Order: sequence, then C-alpha cells, then structure tokens
Amino acid sequence: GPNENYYISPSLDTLSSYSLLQLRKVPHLVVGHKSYGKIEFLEPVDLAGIPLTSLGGVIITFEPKTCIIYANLPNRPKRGEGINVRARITCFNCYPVDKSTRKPIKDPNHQLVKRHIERLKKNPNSKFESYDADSGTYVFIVNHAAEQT
Repeated sequence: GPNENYYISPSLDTLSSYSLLQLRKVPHLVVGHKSYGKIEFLEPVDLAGIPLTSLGGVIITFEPKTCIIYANLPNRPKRGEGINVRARITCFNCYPVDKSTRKPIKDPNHQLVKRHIERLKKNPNSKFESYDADSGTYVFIVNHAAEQT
C-alpha cells in the first residue's frame, strides 16, 4: 500500500455507496495511512447514513504516533448507535531515542526495548497483542466499550 494518503473500509465516500444494511452493518473496518500507521477495527458501524459529521467533522483522526478518537469519546451513546473500540492499533517509530544520552537510535538494537515491553505488562488498562523486534512495531488492543458502571 505505497499510497501517499490513507484508505478506508473502503473509504469515506466508498462507504456511502454502501447499501442500507451495508452502511449500518460495516463488516471489516480498516483504517491506515501507511506512514502514519496501520489500524484495523473488528467492530461495526451502524448509522444508516454516517451522521458522524454532526458529532464532529473529521469523523476519524490518526496522529503519526498516537491514535485520536472523536474526542475522548468513552463510547457515550446518549441517543443512537455507537462504535466500539475493540480493535488493534499499530504505530510506527516506536523507538523514541534515548533522552539520557541523546543517542539517535534507529535500529533493531533493542538496547532498552525490553524495558518498554515490561512496562506494558504492568499496565492493566490495555491488552498487549504482539511486539515485533525486527520491525520494532508495537500493536495492542484497548477495548473500553464495556463498562462496569
């Protein structure tokens, strides 16, 4: 996908061309900007017209290091249907160099990569998926759709 821009399941406009059920029943959700990072959602989107614009405008934002939802939207479904965040997020440039020595690290050296992974395990707020040393890419799943209250 050497696409300069980002593609969707199968695009903002392409999605609109969806049938009545298809629009409200989004099978596979795929959103990625290649360079920014590949993000895939296993959740659905039932709106029967995509009225996201009313809620915001961009409908979807992705920082080239961090993922951005609608706006800290804890899946607040006051009225209508909402999409869960039960998906995997992938971010590039995991290696944020070493500030201690300012050692520009851009290789699979993994000098302190192990330390970062250990911290993730302690964090019981997100589910660790799989970490690739060769690509240094970090993928994890944080589904907060379900609330205990």
